[PDB]
Amino acid sequence: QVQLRESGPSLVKPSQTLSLTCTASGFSLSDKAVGWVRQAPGKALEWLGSIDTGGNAGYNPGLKSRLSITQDNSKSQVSLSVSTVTTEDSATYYCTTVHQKTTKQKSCPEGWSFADRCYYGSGSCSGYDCYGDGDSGGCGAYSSYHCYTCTYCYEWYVDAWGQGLLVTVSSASTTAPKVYPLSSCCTLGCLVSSYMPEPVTVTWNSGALKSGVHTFPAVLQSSGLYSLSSMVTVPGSTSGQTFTCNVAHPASSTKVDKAVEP
Amino acid sequence: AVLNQPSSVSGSLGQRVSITCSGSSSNVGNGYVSWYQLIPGSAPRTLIYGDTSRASGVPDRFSGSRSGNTATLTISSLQAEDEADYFCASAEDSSSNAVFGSGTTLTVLGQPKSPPSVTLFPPSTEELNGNKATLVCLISDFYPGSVTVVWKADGSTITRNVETTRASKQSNSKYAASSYLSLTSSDWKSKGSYSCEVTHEGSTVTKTVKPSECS
Repeated sequence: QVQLRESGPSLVKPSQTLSLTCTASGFSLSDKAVGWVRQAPGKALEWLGSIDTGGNAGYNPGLKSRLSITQDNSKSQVSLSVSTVTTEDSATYYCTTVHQKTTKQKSCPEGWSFADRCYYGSGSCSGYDCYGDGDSGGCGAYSSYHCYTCTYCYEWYVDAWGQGLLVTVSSASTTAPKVYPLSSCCTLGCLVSSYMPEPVTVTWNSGALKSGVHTFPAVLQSSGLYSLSSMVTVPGSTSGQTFTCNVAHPASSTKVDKAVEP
Repeated sequence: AVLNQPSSVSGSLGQRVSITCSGSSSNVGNGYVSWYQLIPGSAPRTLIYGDTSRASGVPDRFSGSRSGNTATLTISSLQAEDEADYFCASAEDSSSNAVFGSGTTLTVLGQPKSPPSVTLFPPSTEELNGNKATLVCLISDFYPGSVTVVWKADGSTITRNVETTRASKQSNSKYAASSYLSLTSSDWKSKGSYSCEVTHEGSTVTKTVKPSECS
């Protein structure tokens, strides 16, 4: 079992270069390549690139302009570089081992005029090896197993995944949050807005109200700052009681109270 | 770009669930699709590669298949540990380029279905006085724990400066989520209506605030 460990800074300022290192150990790492996969919060996994044993590197075309991947054989480390980072590059970066192999197999491409007399299916990766390239030349008036195209089959899958390293891109310094009340127009809450660098502790009525309270996880906004909300659900239809949330930020050494009322 | 998957999929203990993954001829049409399982607090786990091959340590319940530009992951008998996010992937007209699916949250049912309670909060007077305006859409008491949020301004979808947390379990074992739309105090006063639309299991709950009347 091949072990992968990601190393690097957790916080990077925008317009700088995001650099990360992956320490790979294990015998099986020689066969397969080592790549990088990142996932922004609440987003799909995104492929970055990879480098094989021989030192050849391939990248995501939409990001190859900002990507550099190199490897140190003696330390068994693979490095990644993302240039001119924005707040969109905040993500969890996974070091991976990747299987990459290009093979030539028999298939029946869609636009091909002899595909209707070909048995190996439309998918390029049919599982039946061939040599040469293109139309076999053996297609006739009737269907035959000699009628096929020798196409490229691109095999790809991640073998092993690292635990991942969360990286945040923001130019902000430690900033005290601003607390605003959440009341309906015509449940209540407190908005803890634009703070750095987490966490914040939220109570209600100095701890006298804790049941029926749900404080959400924070979001990283395009400003480079964090924001969360705390929610209060009032039971029993009891009306006429003041509600006050207490927000404390350790980094700014701040404590703020905000009363909420219609 | 991205391969399209359903946002959420649910089934009961011991039942069969399928998760689709549709792309194009340059990716899924190539015929070598993989599937990955993501559990919070744990590293991603490879389940399937090469359309139908099972990775080492993967149970027989998980199986894969493909038809044209659409692949499908199937779990014949569901168990408690199967609850997770599932992603598909495939090479993109090269061995060194790959694309992933949008991801599917799989829930094993353990309680009755509950629709989301949605409350859209206007920006406070104190924030407007600072020439800012943040709309907070708080979503609660829904099960299964997966929703999608669409923000609307005068019937027009807006996605700029929108942030949404993923569903978090409440004290009553139901799930809650939050969504934020950040505006200036001028953008707030310049529109006649803002709406938060929460879609849960094909059903949509909509709350609307009006900057003119809301004061």
